[PDB]
Formats: sequence, C-alpha cells, structure tokens
Amino acid sequence: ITDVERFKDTVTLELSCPSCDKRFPFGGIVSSNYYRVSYNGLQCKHCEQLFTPLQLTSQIEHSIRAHISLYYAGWLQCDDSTCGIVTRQVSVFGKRCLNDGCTGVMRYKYSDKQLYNQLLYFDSLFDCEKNKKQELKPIYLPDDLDYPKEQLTESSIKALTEQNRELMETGRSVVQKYLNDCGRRYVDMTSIFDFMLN
Amino acid sequence: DAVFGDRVRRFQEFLDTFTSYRDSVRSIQVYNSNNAANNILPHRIIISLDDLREFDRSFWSGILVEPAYFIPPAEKALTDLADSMDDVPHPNASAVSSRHPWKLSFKGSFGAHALSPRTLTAQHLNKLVSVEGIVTKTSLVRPKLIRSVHYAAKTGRFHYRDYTDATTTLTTRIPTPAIYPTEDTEGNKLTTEYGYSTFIDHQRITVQEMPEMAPAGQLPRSIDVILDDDLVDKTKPGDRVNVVGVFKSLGAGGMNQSNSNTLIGFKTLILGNTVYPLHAARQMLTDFDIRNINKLSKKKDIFDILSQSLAPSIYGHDHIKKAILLMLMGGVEKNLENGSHLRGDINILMVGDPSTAKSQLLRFVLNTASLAIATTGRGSSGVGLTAAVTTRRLEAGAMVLADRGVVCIDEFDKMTDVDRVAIHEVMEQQTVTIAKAGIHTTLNARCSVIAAANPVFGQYDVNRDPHQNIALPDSLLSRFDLLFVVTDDINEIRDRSISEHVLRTHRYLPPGYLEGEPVPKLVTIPFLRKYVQYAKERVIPQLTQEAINVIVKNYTDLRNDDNTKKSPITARTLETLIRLATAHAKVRLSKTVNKVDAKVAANLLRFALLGED
Amino acid sequence: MSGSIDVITHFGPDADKPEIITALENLTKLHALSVEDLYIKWEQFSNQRRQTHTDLTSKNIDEFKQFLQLQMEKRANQIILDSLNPENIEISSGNPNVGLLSTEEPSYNQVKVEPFYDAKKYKFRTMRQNLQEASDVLDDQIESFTKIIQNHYKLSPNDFADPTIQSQSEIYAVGRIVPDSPTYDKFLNPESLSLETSRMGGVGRRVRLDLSQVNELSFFLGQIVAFKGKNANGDYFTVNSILPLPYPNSPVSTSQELQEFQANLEGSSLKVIVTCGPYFANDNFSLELLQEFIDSINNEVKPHVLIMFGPFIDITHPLIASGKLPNFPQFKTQPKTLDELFLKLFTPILKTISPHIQTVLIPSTKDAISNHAAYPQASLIRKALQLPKRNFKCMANPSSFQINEIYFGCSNVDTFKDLKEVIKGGTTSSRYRLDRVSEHILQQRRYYPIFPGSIRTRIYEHISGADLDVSYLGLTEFVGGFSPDIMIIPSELQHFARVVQNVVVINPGRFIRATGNRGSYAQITVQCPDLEDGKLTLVEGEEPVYLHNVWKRARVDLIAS
Amino acid sequence: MGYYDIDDVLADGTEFPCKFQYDIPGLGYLENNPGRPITKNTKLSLPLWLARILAIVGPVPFVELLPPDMFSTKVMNAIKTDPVALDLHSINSHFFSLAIKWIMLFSEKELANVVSELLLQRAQELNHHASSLSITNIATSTFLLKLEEMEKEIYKKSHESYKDTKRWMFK
Amino acid sequence: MFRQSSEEEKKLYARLYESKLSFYDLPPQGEITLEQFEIWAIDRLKILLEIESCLSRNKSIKEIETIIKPQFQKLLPFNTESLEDRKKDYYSHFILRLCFCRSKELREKFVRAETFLFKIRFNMLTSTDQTKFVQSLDLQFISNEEKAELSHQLYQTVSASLQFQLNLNEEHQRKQYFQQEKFIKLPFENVIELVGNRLVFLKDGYAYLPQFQQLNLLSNEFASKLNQELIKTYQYLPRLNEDDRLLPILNHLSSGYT
Ligand SMILES: Nc1ncnc2c1ncn2[C@@H]1O[C@H](COP(=O)(O)OP(=O)(O)NP(=O)(O)O)[C@@H](O)[C@H]1O
Ligand SMILES: [Mg+2]
Repeated sequence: ITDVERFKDTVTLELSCPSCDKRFPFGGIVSSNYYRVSYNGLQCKHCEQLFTPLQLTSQIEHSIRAHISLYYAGWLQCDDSTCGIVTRQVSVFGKRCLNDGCTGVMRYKYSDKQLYNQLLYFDSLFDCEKNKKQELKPIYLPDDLDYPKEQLTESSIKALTEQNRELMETGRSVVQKYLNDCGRRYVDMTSIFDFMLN
Repeated sequence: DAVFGDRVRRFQEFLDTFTSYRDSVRSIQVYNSNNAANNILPHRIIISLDDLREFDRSFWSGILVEPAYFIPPAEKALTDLADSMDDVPHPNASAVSSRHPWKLSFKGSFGAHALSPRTLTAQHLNKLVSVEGIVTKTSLVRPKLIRSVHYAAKTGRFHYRDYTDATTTLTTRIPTPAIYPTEDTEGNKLTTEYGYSTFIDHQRITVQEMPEMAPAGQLPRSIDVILDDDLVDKTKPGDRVNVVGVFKSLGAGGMNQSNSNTLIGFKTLILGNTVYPLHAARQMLTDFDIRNINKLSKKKDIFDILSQSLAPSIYGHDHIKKAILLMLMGGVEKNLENGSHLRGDINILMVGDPSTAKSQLLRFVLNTASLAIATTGRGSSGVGLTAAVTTRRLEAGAMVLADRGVVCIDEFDKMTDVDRVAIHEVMEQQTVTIAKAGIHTTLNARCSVIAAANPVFGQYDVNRDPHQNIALPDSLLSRFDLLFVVTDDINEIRDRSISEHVLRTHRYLPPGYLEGEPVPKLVTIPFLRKYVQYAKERVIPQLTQEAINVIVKNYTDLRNDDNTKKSPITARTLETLIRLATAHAKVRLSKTVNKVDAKVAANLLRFALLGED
Repeated sequence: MSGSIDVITHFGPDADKPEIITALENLTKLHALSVEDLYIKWEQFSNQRRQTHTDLTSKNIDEFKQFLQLQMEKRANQIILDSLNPENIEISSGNPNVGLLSTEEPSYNQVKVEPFYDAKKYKFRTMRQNLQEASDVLDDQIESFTKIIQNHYKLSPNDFADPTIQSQSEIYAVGRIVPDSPTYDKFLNPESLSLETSRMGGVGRRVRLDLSQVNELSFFLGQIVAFKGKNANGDYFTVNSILPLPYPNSPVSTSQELQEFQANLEGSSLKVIVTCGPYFANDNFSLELLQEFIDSINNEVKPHVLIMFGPFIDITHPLIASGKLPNFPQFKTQPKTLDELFLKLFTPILKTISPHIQTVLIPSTKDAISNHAAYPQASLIRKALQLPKRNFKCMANPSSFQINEIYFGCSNVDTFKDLKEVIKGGTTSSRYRLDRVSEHILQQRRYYPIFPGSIRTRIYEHISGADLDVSYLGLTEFVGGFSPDIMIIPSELQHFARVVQNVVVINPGRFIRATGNRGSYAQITVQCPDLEDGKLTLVEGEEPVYLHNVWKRARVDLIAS
Repeated sequence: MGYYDIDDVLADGTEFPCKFQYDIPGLGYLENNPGRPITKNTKLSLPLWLARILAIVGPVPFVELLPPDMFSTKVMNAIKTDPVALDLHSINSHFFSLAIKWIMLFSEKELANVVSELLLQRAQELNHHASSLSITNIATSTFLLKLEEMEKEIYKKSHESYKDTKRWMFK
Repeated sequence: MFRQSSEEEKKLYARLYESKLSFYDLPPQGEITLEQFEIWAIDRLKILLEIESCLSRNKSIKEIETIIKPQFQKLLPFNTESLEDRKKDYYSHFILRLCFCRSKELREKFVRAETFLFKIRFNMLTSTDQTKFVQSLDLQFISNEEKAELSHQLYQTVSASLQFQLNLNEEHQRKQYFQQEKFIKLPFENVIELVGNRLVFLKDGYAYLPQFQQLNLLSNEFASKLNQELIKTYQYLPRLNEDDRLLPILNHLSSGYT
C-alpha cells in the first residue's frame, strides 16, 4: 500500500514558526511556499528563521501527544446511519448502542487504527529513504493554489536528505518512542501455538 | 578425488565472506568490457594471506605447505565466481574456447618461508616460498602450445585436444608428444585452425643473492625462475626484486640409466606466482599532497622558499641554488609538424677556486633528482660516455643511460680534448649516432648536464682575460645555458659567518641517539621531490605576448651593447631566456608565462653573464 | 568576466568554450565550493584512473560531477500557608545524616521505602483499547461492589433485583450513575440521573432515577451506588433510601514491626516533603526556584523522604505547544529532544540531592519524559533519566508504597478538580466539597472513580484530559483492599491538608504558579509509632495488630515553595 | 613491579608518541627550545613516565597518546603467523613489560589474548633448549639471540636448575 | 601428566539452525512485527513461486539451483549465523503453513515447493553437515557378513550408478569405493521410486540401498511430516480467526497460487 493510500485520512503535520507565529504544513524534504529545507535545517520562508532541532522535535511530540489524548478521550459513534449518536458513555456491553431501540454497533470515533496510521505518517515524514524516493504523502496537489512554482530536483532532494540526516533521524526517534509503546504492533508466537498445548 | 570439490566449496565460502575481492573481479570485467566496444587488464587477483588465515586456518596452512593440492581448486573457484557474473553476449570463435581461467597472487606475512638464494634448502621443496635477490640473466620470450583446434572436412565437426609439460602445471601428469593429429578416429582428414588454438608466453630468468650479503669473498649462489602469461618482461638485468612462487624439482636425475652412477642431483626451479620490485625513483601522491601542493603555490615568494630549502647545509650561493631549481624543473620540448625538433633542457657550468663547495654542491643534485648518473671527468672516455661497440651489438654509455634525467660531471677540466668533442652532439641534438664496422644506428640521449671545473692558473686571475682563465673552445661554452664564476675572497665577517655556520652544522645529533652514541621556513626534501614531480608532470606553461615583449628587448640589448661579458652571445642565448622563463612559470604552477617570469629570467641571466646585479 | 577568468586562471585556456564555463559554473553554484576548490577536486579526480588524457571535455566533467557526489556522500558517511495539627505535634528535625560528607554506609537511620504494587502490571502497551475489554472492566466494577454490599449489609442474593423491571415490592439495586441522555450537554441535575445495571443484575439496561424521596445526596458520573427502592410504573426507579457504601479497612501492623520501625528512627519523627509540578513558569524554563528548594532541602529541612509528582516537562506547556522554545546559552550543546532537555536541566539539579534523602518520582500523563501516555501509567525509566539508583525510586501513577509502617496512596491525576458532584439538600451543601470528594474516593476504593474521564477543550478542539485506558482501570483501585494512611492527589485547586475518615488527604498544590510566583509544597511530620502513648488502637485477634492512626500523630504543613 | 627494580626503572624511560591539547607557555624545552611555548596539536615523543601522567591529569587532559609503532598491525600479523621464529629482541628490548603497562593503561582485551599466545608458544622452545645438556653450540645460539631481556632470566634460571640436578645425579 | 579442572528463544534458534537445516519441528515463541510477518512470508513465497515455475518448465535440479541460489542472499539467506536470518526462515515457513493448509491443492503445492527447496539446501551442505543433520533427526545398516554374501548382487546393482552418478569410470575405482561403501536394508515399499527404476537390489521384500543414495527418504519424510502438520494446522484454523489483521495477508499470499 502506498503512503498516499495508507495516510489518506491522517491529519497533516502543521508546524508553527517560533519567530513569526505562521503555521504551515510540513511534508518532509519537498518544495513548499512556506518553508525551505537548507543544509542547516528547516527554515521558514516568511521570516527566514532557522528551526533548532528542539523546536521541531517538541512540536512533533506535542502533535503526537495531542493525538494520543484525543484517542483516550473515548468518543464513541454508532454505526447505524439513522441513529449516528456520538457519546463518550460506554455501556457494560460496550458495543450496544445507548439510544433506546437502536440495534447499531458502537465504535470508537478515533480508532486505534487511525492513531497508528497517524503515528506512522509522522514517522514517514522523517524517513530519509522515503524522502529521497519522494514516496511521502503530498501536502500539495498540482491544482492547489499553494502548489510551489519551483520544484526541487531529485539530486537536490538526495543532497538535502544526506545533509539533514541527523535532524531527520532525531525526529524519527521521537516518533519511534511512541510507536514502540503502541499495542497494535506485535504478534506473540508463544500464545499463538496453543495447539501444541493441546 | 572427492576432496577436490569440498576445497572448491570452502574457497567459495571464503570469496563470499570477504567481499573486497568480488569488487576487484567486477571492476576488471566492466573495465575490459567498456573499451572492447571502442590496454586490457589481466585476469589476475592478489589476495591477502592474513584474511585467509583468519577465515580458516586449515586452508591457510594447506595453501602454504601443500600448494599443489590447494592452489588449483581455489583458482577454479575464482574462475567460477568471475564466470557467473554477467558478461557480454555472442562471443567470437576464439573467445568461446580460450582455455583462459583467472589466476591468483599473494601478499603478506610469509613467516619462516621468507628466504634468500643462499639459504634455500632441500627441506623447502614443494613449499610456497618468497626469495629476494638481483636479476642477472633473462631469456628471450617464446610462445608455448597448450591447446589446438581442428575442423573435420566431411562431417563439419570441430575437434580439439590439450597438451601439458612439467612446468605448466603444479600437479604431475603424463607428458604429451607435441604432435598435431592429421586424421580423425573415423578416417576423415583434419585441418588445423590457427587463431582458434591457444598459445601462451614463456620466459626464464635467474636471480642471485645480493653482493652485500656475500661471505668471505665466497662464490655467490643463484636460482632460476619461470614466468608466463602476464609476468613476462616485467624485469631486466640489474633489478633488485622479490619473487613469490612454488619451489619444485624436475627430471629423472640420472636414475634413468646414465654413466654418472647417480652422484649428480635432481634439477630444481621456482615457478613464478608473483613478482614485486624493491626500491634500493618514483613516488605516488595522495590527495593530501595535491591539496598541500596547490595551497603552497599561492605564497608570494615560493621561489625563494624552495630555492633556499635546497642544500641548507651549504652557506651562500643563492643564485646557483635558484639555477639548479630551474634546471630541475626544465623547459618544454617542442616537436614541429615537419619533424623539426627544438631543445628544452637546461645545462649549467660552474668554475671556481679550490675548496669553494663546487663538488659538495654538485653532490646534492645526485640525491634529489629522480634519475641521475655521476662521473668524474678523467675517469671516463668518449665512447664510454656516449656509446661503444661489442660482440654486432652496440652498448650504451652514461649519457645514453640517463635519457630523461641529469648527468653530473666532476673534474671537468681534466677531460682530454679527444673525449670532450664526443659531447657536442648530445647537448644540442640529444642523440648519439655511430658509424663503425658493421653498425649504423641512432640512439636517444635527452638529459641535462651539470658540471664543475677548476680555472687554468689554479685560482681565477681577474687580471687576465676570461678566455685565458677558462681554456675551452667557444663552441662548447655556447652550449651551457648558465656559466658561474665563484671565488674564495678573504674577508673578516664572511670568514666568521662561514666558520660559525659549519661549526653549527657539525654539532647536529640525529633524533634517536643519546649524546656520544655512534650513529623563514624550509620545506622538507621528501615534500620538495613530490612538488617537483607534480609540477613537471601536470603543468605545461604556454608563452604569451607580454613575456615576448620583454624577451626580445633584453636579447637585442644584451647582444649588441659592448661590455666585458664572460661568455659568447649567440642565437642560443634567446633559447636560454625562453627556457628559463618557462621553467620559472612552471615553478609558479601557472598555465601561462607572464611578464614576471621573463623579468626574473632576465635578471638571473644578467647576473650570471655580466657578473653584477 | 569573473567566473570565466577565474576558471581560465585555474583551468587552462581550453575552458574558454562557453559550455565548459557553464558546466563548471553550475558545479560551483551547486556545491558552494570556489573555482579553485573545484580545480583542486578536479585534480583529485584526474588521479588514480591511468588517464593522462584527463581532458576538460563535457563527458569528463560529467564523470567529475559523479566523482564529486561520491566524495560528498563519502564525507557525509565519514562525518507556612496552612497547617494540619500544628498545636499537638512539633515539626520534625529531619534526617540527621543529611549534610554529612561521609562515604560510610548509612547504617542505622534507614527509612525503608517499599512499593506496594506489581510494577509489571503497569507495563502494558498503550493506544490499543478494546471496547469489549473496557466494558468488561466496567461491568466487573458493579459486580464487585454488589458483592461488597451484600456482605456488608448481610443481604440475600434474592434481595437484589432488576430496577428496570416493574415491581411493586421494594428491591435492592446496585449500578453506576449515568446521565439520562447519552448526548448530555455537560450539566447534570438530580432529575437527569440514571442507573446503569450490570449484565447479570439488569442486562446492562439503564433506568431513570426519581430522587424526590431523598433529601440529602451527593452523586457524580461513574459512581457505583446502591439503592433501596421500587419501579412501580416501569419508567423510573423511585429511590427510597441510599445505602452508604462501606469504607475499606485501615492498614495494620504487628507489635514487632512497630518496634522495629521505632528502633530504625531512634524515636525521632519521620519527615516527608511532597512537591508537584510544573517546576518552571509558563513563559520560561528557569529552574532557579527548584535549585533554591533543593539547597534548602539539603541544608535546612533535611527530610527523610522527598516525593516529587510530575509533570517535569509538561507537554501542554505554552512554549512547547507554540514551538517557541528558547536557546539555552548555558549549554555547550543544545538539547535536541525534550528528553535531552530533561537530561540537561533537571538531571544535574536532582543529582545534588543528598544520598541520604530517598527521592520518589511519580509521573504525570502530561509528562513528555514518559512514553506511557495513559492513566494508569507506568513508572519513569530511572536509567534513561541518568538518576542514581541509591536514593531515587521511580513509581507508577497511581502508586501505593510503604514508608516504614505508613501506607502512602499517590495518584497524579486531578480527581478533586475533575469530580463534579450533583448535590441536593442543605446539610450536604453546607459541608466542604473536598471532604465529600475524598469520601467518594475512599468509598469507591479507586483514586480516579470518574467515568467518562474529564476532558479539556478550547474554542471545539481537544487539548488534554484524564486519558484513561479503560481496560486497565483495575490498577487504579486501592491495593490490598484497604485505604492508605496518607492519600496524596495533587490538584490545580488550592492546597489543603485534611483528615477524612482517618485518612490524611493532602493536595500539596503546584510548586510554581503560571506567572512565575512561588507555589506551595507539603511538609509531613509523622511522630514515631509508640505502643505506650495510647495513640495506637489495638485490634484484638489471633495475632494482636495495631491501627496506625497516622491522622492522630501526623502534622502536615503547606509551605510556600 | 617494585620501586627499586632496575629493569622497571629502565623500561619506563622508553619514548612514546604524543599530541598536545593545550598551548602552554615556557614548556618548549620538551621541544628542545626552553624559550618558547608549546602549541596545540603539536606532536612530540616523550618518555613513558611523563606521558603516563600527562595523558590522565585534566575535562580534557593535556596530552593524547598516539598508537606506537611497536604495536602496529604488521607486528601483530607476524606474531600470529609464527611466534617461534620472531625476532622480538630487534622489535623492542623490553616488549613484555611495555605490553603489560599498555594493557593496564587502556584495558585492551584482544592484545592480551595475542600476547598470552605468544608467550605460551615461545616458552616451549625455550624449555627445549634449556633441557639439552652436553655430555650443539650453533643450533642453540641461533635461537637464543632472539630472546627478550625478560626471557633470558627464565632461560638462565631453568638451565642452571637442570644442570645442577644432572651434576648431583651422575657425580 | 598435567591437567586443568528472551535468551531462551535465541538459544532455541541457535540449536535449531546448528544443523543448518530443520524439519521446522517446534513452536516459535516471543514476538515479531506484523510488517515482518507479511514481508517474510512474501519472500519465502517468491522463492517457492520460482521453484514451482521452473518445475512447471521441467528444468533440472542443476538449473533450478543456478536460478534459486542467488535469491537466498536477497530473500531467504541460508548457511548463516545471523539470528535475524534464522528467525526469518523459520517464521516464514510457519506463516506459509497457515496460508497453505487451507485446501488439498494448496497443501500439495506448498509441500512440493518446500520439499524441493529442502532438497536444494541439502545439496548445498557439506557431507559432515548432512551427516550431523541426519543424525539429529534420529534417523539399519547391513552387517559386513551380509554384504559379503550379497556382494555380487549389490555390486551388479550399483556399478552403473557408481560410474554415472559418482563419475567412477574405472572399474578399479568402483571396486575400491564398493569395498568402502555401506548399505541400508529396509522394506521395498519405502523406496519404491528407486525400485521402479531398478536402482536398488531386492531380496525377500527388502530393498538394499547404498549410503551415497537415499536422500529421497529424507525429503519424503520431510514432505510427509509437513503434510501431517498442515493437516493439523488446518484443523485449528478457527483459532487463527480471532485476529482479523492476519486474514487479509494470508488471502493475499494464497491468491498468487489460485
Ligand atoms: N659554505 C661552505 N663554503 C665552502 N666550503 C664549505 C662550506 N660548507 C662546507 N664546506 C666544506 O668545504 C669542503 C670543500 O668542498 P668541495 O665541494 O670539495 O669544494 P671543491 O669546490 O670541490 N674543491 P675542489 O675539489 O678542489 O674543486 C668540504 O669539506 C665541505 O664540507
Ligand atoms: Mg672538492
């Protein structure tokens, strides 16, 4: 599955400039009208402020923690189209709808799948190989008003990714801190082989 | 028989583990494949024996003690590795059946088996050994048949067969009669297809222990070596060389019925696997050297730094040092389209009083030039200094041996008139030609000459003419670019400075020794040699109009103005000016000669010629 | 002129062809190296190829560009405000070993801090909540309380019945307080409350509560409750009386244990300091106040134990949220992550704490240094914070641990702020709110009995909340089934210290205010357990055990930070 | 490693290469010029009793130790191919003392394994030449010119023991 | 004379790959990722797909070995000390059990491809490794007297095979090898493929098999035990259905064979 298809429903990472407060979407090492990736790191095009590694990594971590807190807010939604009730209340049956007479199934409005895909989308933005191969989810379409006029060459993208390898690895480590604690990841063979326990 | 396969497998594991040898195979293959579509590199690889020790000790000792049983399967595995990698399709007829596998070579840590010809002993037979010595003889190159291909006229089938001889294989097989088959098994008459058959080159040499190790004036001892394929003609007599190969025996040793009563012993040889030279001149630059050489060249006064770094132990004589540096750089040799030749190399002469460091300074050039031959004027004859006949064969002299180098001649004044006149060709035409009984040939001699002499009266007499003081013909003095006169004038402060200088010199101690034990900035000589090599190879300054404007004016003024000048001025003086300007531009690493270079060359020539600046 | 002559003065005059000039100019502009640097690297390129004819052609320049990129990537690879019991108990003198330089092992006066929970159970993977598992936990809570109520009041199992079914006879019903509308709009009155039953008790159905016959009540969402009443009409369950939930038992110790703990302190009083984050203001990351506090801790206060609640690095800090983190000129190498920021700011300061002071660290769900972002929360990784093993202990959140005989119950979630009560009657309203909240915490036997957890929203966008992992809420219950002697739940509300049902309930307050002004911390002095002074209550049994009665023999001082 | 041991006193005087990390006034006499400073990244050869301290005392210490030639890779390969044939006396007179000192200084693990094998393999031929008593000179003498100063003492104290036992027995 | 004197998972796989080949005998333990599950299964699936493609193209063992051996270093390494490679190999096999236990056709195709890969990897071994691997599996040689009594018949049986399979054209070499060769006695039904080609000597319902042959017995035991395990794996597929995240991957894996 491509990153475009996998991350279709993910929220784009927005970074706020520490100097001029301008918010812009971050799409890795790509052409953008709001930021430029130089040999020194991320730079805002509005005021030419260079981002320190801490300023970038803290914003990434804040976005991750915001998504985790949104997940644990526990909003549930009924899948019945007629009812469509949204509540944080959980019945003792869990999946039973709390509206009287409704047979629909309650589900998390922000599922663990969506959170996991969001965290991977953040992880993909700081994967050096994906940046070199230009396999990231695009933050602009060709028909968008904010589509950049000047496009970075493939050689330029590879050179900038090599020059900024430390920064990308640091941000990816910040993302990987939480992905290692996500329960959706691993598969336990010890429990799985219950037939040999027959 | 089964053990052969397992050894091939084990060496395949070795080749897969240490990946730096795969890159060698692939790089040689792609290089050869590229230029084939338009030199070709040999199908040979050198392995470090230490890697094979650390990978598998049993295979390491097997190679090093039983080479006949371990070298062939490893070579087979290397051929399999190179064959499996991708290769150009549709090979020609000759390529299809070349019978040409890859081959191995070794380096590093032979231990006990590192030997010399004196100490090679019967205990070491069939072991893999390394020897050191001097080459004394070399045979002519000959081809050798190993395979032949035949076409059957009626059936249209191509046949072939293989041949072997005792020196062609490490293992031993029944010898082959070297006969070409004329007729098929089924009676069809055969034809031999040259060009599809395979032949290889062969050469024998002899290696002797170095004379420095000979005991008690005893007879020296020597070994014969066999070379083939790529190793041919990579040595000549007089080379100091280190050879790696298998030490083996041959022949029947008289046990096939003979009159000797078998007192005579068996014959022995070394089969050459790898050859390395010994330095006893050339150096190869690293990247850091290129960076330093380019950075240093932009100093304001590089010429002063480099010139003063030549022979720092000799006080004074700045201009002679600068002239020697410009000699070591040299001009640019021209060959015009109609075959005409214009000289490039600079010759220098210096004459002076006794004890004034002439021979000591002349000795310095011999130990910093890349190729240099030294001789004394009276210890050499004209034929010996140029060329001589022998048996008809013609043998080279000293000026012919140093072709693209420098030749140093001390005690030049003692050379007889009959010997001197042989040199008039070599210093301008740069060739030697002989016309004697049964011979006519021309030889090349492109060197630069530097020499020293004493004046006629024992010390230079200013109260007599320079011709009276310097008894040489005008036609000879014209051929020297720069002529220097030097004298020992007595003066208080000069004497004090020189005496303090030599006394400071004699108090040196080398680094690693305690006192009493027996044994501006100056660039080191090992760096200066690299600088000279790089500048001579990589930059070829072209002349410019601004330099010519200076050169023409200086030449015409110098020739016509009446002065007590100490050398005849001729058309060769203009060439001297051009050469010196080009050499000074080459010191600067400039791609073009500028006005500054011509100005400096003129100022040096004026000092040497008219004696004052 | 300039680029052309610069090339021609380093490269030969053969470069005068404008395509060659353009290519070399492109190289120097691409890679920022000067013309002479390009000439030097071209000379490097000319080496090692056996190519004496390294001519300055277009193809050679293309190979030189490839060489330059290879060299580039290879170079990259190379490279006192308030007080509880002030009149009866004096402030402790503290640990006498604090301030002594001696390397000698701290032999006698060793306050023992021991966790009273299974740390492995808190190391569960987050961000995966099965709705069925959560619902199982919620149902098991109702069933456990039903068993407790049945045993306490000696009721038969047949006395309990479904409150959602019409019945003319009075029945007993246990369930969870839930809103009458699933889409309720943040304000609950007594008339909008419903009771959710267990799967066994009422098949999980909800019934509206008619509380007209009840004069005094205090209810909150997620509370487990017990009612005696009837459903006469089938629409609402009329509550006739509320059954108070029994309080959990108090911890006890044997005479031998109390004598051992008395010998350990040599009859002196225990001193415990409790602080709660944040430890820097909202507009900077200055830890000057924390440094001054630690110097006071080491030189004047000299406590036996220091308890520090997070957040140490609050992820919801305004500078972190806005990305306006300052440069730290005091550091040679700037931090790159918030973990490195902790290691550069907090770790040098915390290491200056005396080794004789046992330091307990409890995380917050807002702490950037904790990857376990859910309540219940795993402990901080002490090695990752580079703190010494001798005197630092990282505990979970909530954490139950024992200091000598005293059982401490700690939860770093703001239960006091989050718990919103639906109250009726004059007597209930006249009572102090935090007393009622503490009693709700003790009766429910869980540090955070609210369900669904609180959320904070801004103009709506979700900011933060309790962040409850519902499947693991069993770890939030009181360990061992008894209340703590001292319960510490930090809250944004005003600091207090109170005795509620023989449990000392403490909110130390924030260490520093948002404006940078000094906040508050709690100093707890507990007198030594003495079998002869009468402050301990003997409980008769097979083996005689003693109630600790820490509330009779504890002083809590709320002190400006 | 006693204080008054002559061999330890003499072994500490061997020079090792060094590089500086601070410029210091007046210590140019180490560079044989008392009237000048030392400057950062200057390289000098200093005796071990001084470099052993200047490498430790601060932070960044004053001097960094460069890998000496007597522990180069070529020597290690020569050791590992054939330890018995090796001329350790030419490499350094006090090899096995400086080896232990360097191992203590840097806590090397692999160098210890190499050196232990070297000692154990050479002890065999040392015992062989010790045991061989006349009832020959060249065959013994060729090997005994490649012993360290360390090994000569063991050889002498073994030979004398065997000789004394033989003399007592056949008496 | 003188004289002197989870970790368990890693030790388990070191034990399992000491022989360099395994019958894939035991239940894995611990954890790996779901991405690893998919990718490892796809790698082994690619190798087995090429094996089945070459067999459908009727290519010989040598050609298949030439085609497949370069793919191990990319997809499924063999003869390796790496724990990652060993776990990759083991887990990929166990995953394709769950993919291909679903039907008789899938079971037959998977057994065929995996047994041929087993044969290929066994050929890569040294004789010592083959001996140790066979001995580890707990796998009757005839007496010297019985060999002497049947020496004429056994030599007549194997003499052509010695010439063609072991290249022993010289009868002297064949006699020496036969003098050094051992023979195995078992019922003729166990080696019936060799019986049909008359490659073994039959006496009283027992087939006499030389030691240099008989690898078909090893590969047939591998195939039979794999088939029985697949039948077992089929019976408890309802337990696999408890995790929905694995079923799309297995459906994708099986789609390439349908
Ligand atoms: N600056 C100096 N000037 C002159 N002589 C020097 C100087 N420094 C050293 N010498 C010594 O002078 C001696 C004579 O040097 P040498 O090169 O033989 O002079 P010379 O010109 O060759 N005399 P001659 O052989 O009669 O022609 C040597 O012993 C040198 O070491
Ligand atoms: Mg002289």
